Amino acid sequence: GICKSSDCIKSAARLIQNMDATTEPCTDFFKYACGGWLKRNVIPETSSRYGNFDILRDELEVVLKDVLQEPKTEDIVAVQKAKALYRSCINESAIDSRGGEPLLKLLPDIYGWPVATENWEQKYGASWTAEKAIAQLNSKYGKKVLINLFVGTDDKNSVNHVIHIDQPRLGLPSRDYYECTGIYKEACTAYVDFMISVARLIRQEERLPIDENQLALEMNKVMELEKEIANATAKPEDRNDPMLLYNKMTLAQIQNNFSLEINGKPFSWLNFTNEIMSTVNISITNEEDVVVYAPEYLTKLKPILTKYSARDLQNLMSWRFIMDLVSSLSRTYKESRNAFRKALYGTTSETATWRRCANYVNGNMENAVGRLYVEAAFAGESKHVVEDLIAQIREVFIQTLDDLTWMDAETKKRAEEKALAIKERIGYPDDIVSNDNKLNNEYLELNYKEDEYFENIIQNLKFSQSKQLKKLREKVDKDEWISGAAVVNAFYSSGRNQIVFPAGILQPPFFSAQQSNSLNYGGIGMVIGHEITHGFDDNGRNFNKDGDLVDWWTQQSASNFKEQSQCMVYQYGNFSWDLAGGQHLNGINTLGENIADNGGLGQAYRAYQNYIKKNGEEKLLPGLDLNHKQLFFLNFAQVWCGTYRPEYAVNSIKTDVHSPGNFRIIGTLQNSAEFSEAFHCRKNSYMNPEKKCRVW
Ligand SMILES: CC(C)C[C@H](NP(=O)(O)O[C@@H]1O[C@@H](C)[C@H](O)[C@@H](O)[C@H]1O)C(=O)N[C@@H](Cc1c[nH]c2ccccc12)C(=O)O
Ligand SMILES: *[C@@H]1O[C@H](CO)[C@@H](O)[C@H](O)[C@H]1NC(C)=O
Ligand SMILES: *[C@@H]1O[C@H](CO)[C@@H](O)[C@H](O)[C@H]1NC(C)=O
Ligand SMILES: *[C@@H]1O[C@H](CO)[C@@H](O)[C@H](O)[C@H]1NC(C)=O
Ligand SMILES: [Zn+2]
Repeated sequence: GICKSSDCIKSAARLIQNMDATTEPCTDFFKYACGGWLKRNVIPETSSRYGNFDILRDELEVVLKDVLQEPKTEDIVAVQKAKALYRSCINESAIDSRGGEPLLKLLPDIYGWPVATENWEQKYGASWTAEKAIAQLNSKYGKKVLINLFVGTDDKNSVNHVIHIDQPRLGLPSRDYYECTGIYKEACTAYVDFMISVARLIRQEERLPIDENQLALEMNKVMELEKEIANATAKPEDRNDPMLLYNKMTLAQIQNNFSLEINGKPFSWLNFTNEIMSTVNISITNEEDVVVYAPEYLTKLKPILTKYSARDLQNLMSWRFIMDLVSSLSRTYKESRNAFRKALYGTTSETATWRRCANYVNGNMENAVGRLYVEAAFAGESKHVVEDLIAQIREVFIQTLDDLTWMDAETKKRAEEKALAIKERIGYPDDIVSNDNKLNNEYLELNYKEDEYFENIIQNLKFSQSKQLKKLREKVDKDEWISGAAVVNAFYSSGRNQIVFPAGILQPPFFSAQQSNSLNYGGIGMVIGHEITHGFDDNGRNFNKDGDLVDWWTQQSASNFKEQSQCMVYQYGNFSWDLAGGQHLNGINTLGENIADNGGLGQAYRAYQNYIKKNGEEKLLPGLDLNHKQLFFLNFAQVWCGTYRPEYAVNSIKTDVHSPGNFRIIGTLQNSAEFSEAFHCRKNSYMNPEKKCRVW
């Protein structure tokens, strides 16, 4: 009664080669599940992290390279553009011959970069204004510095867009890096050195004198500036309640409550907003509704900015944009980023050009690239099987509502309502393959020159920003997908209340219409449950069936949610990560993801049990002395096999809201009675603690 098919032997060999049977499953399931893989692999010099997900990404890029590198006579314009963009990106000779020339041409359009400019105050300082300079970078290039103003979906009215004001991203991975000592010292040093290196290259190219001390003096001041801005930003832990972050105010209330004086101005929120919106010829009055996500940051900002000159501010502002462009310039410019990237990612080399390029055009033309990808690698008949798995897991979610003792009937009803309303998106939107007109029109305004990569990326920046700003008065498009098809990942959108499973993730180990169901439910089944459960985590639970930020929880049920969640906050907060130097994970920042993991795996298991009851046991896999309940958990764990570079581990423990793969495995299985039952784990064995967390 052993399956001897090609498909069964492929998956069995993979499972067998990845696992380490010499490790007791109940002592450490990550080692048991991934030990074979760990011993065989070493993180590539160009990778920050390596494992199942990254391997799948590398493989998807091979497909992209295959479909983009060769022109085909019957290619529609949309496809011709993606290939021309790809070609401009991989032509390093053409790029290298241009030096930093394309950047130099750009500088005057962003008020320059003081350090690499002679007499900046006379040239730009004369007509300079915080409102114009910040707006220029924001509206033409998408670079949000000092004050992040953007057009997005109204948290409280899903169908509309509204202007949002929030704190900006930083040059370093997170606000923590700015302590600049111990584990962060090399990063801060490399960052300032990086600033200095680029300023030096620009000066040498522009034929300007180079005073090393002056370069150091100016760049250290931008670091001093950003340190203050970093310290002023609110921690992620204080931004995890959607209800509290949402503060709708009029531009008048903003001008009144959040005064700012820069370079002796004062700051005009109306002028700043219009300097931005004018790009799309949209006028704003002081009566305009704005959602402020960082009122405290704006408040703390006032005293900070008065201590700095227009020159200091612009040195940081242009730097933040320039650091993102340097890798699109000649080799000399590319090399200046070496120490910085090693400090942040641990990588000693850049990823292959063709891979960075495939990724770049996939990210900028997701529908065009998605179309080629699915035609080359996705079997349309998979969509149906997946549709069915989703129907099954959604059902299991609803059924489980009855067993949950911590919620009252009224709240369970609304939870059921929300669950039923979840809209699924599987594989790719049929339109990208069947509607050539629409696909072409999406890229109509884009015209790529094969020998001008830099001009091409700048055009994409302007186009994407214009497209975004133009949405202010428009309604949110219902049929719009939140992800391209050639992506190895899955998502959940609170505002649209939808789950998306791109074609890129509908492949082994996650799914295959031909692999054993235990594997399917353990992989993609768990993924579907993860996404659905996001609609009910510490963030998602705050949004209703239509994606509106509104409370549908009774005070008691809301209170019980936090109590049940707290168990996971402490559980994960207690895991110490060796790669990150023994630091503990952030149980609060990873809460949502941990809830999704734990809820999702149980939901998938429940669904698998339903499948077995209704269909009977499956033929076992050859070479594995494990039954299907055990294979279910083995596959789930192998989805997460992987490892991290120390430098990137220090980065991800701060920036990744997901727990590292090994802890996603250990944490989830520790809370699973089904797992311990499947592997006969003794009580209190490492993988089977008496105390188990559970929310969904
Ligand atoms: C269950 C898994 C298949 C999908 C699941 N996606 P999900 O958490 O819904 O969503 C992800 O994280 C969110 C915080 C962001 O808002 C999303 O845009 C998305 O990046 C996840 O753990 N994604 C992780 C793991 C992962 C997916 N693709 C990867 C590629 C490389 C490395 C890791 C990954 C991530 O995005 O990191
Ligand atoms: C790269 O660009 C240069 C300059 O335009 C050109 O001579 C060369 O043909 C291009 N190489 C390829 C492979 O297209
Ligand atoms: C913004 O204010 C400046 C004065 O600093 C003015 O020159 C400019 O025209 C104003 N822009 C808009 C869009 O009102
Ligand atoms: C670790 O778990 C204990 C037990 O509940 C908890 O009291 C403590 O706060 C946790 N520590 C962290 C860092 O989460
Ligand atoms: Zn998630």
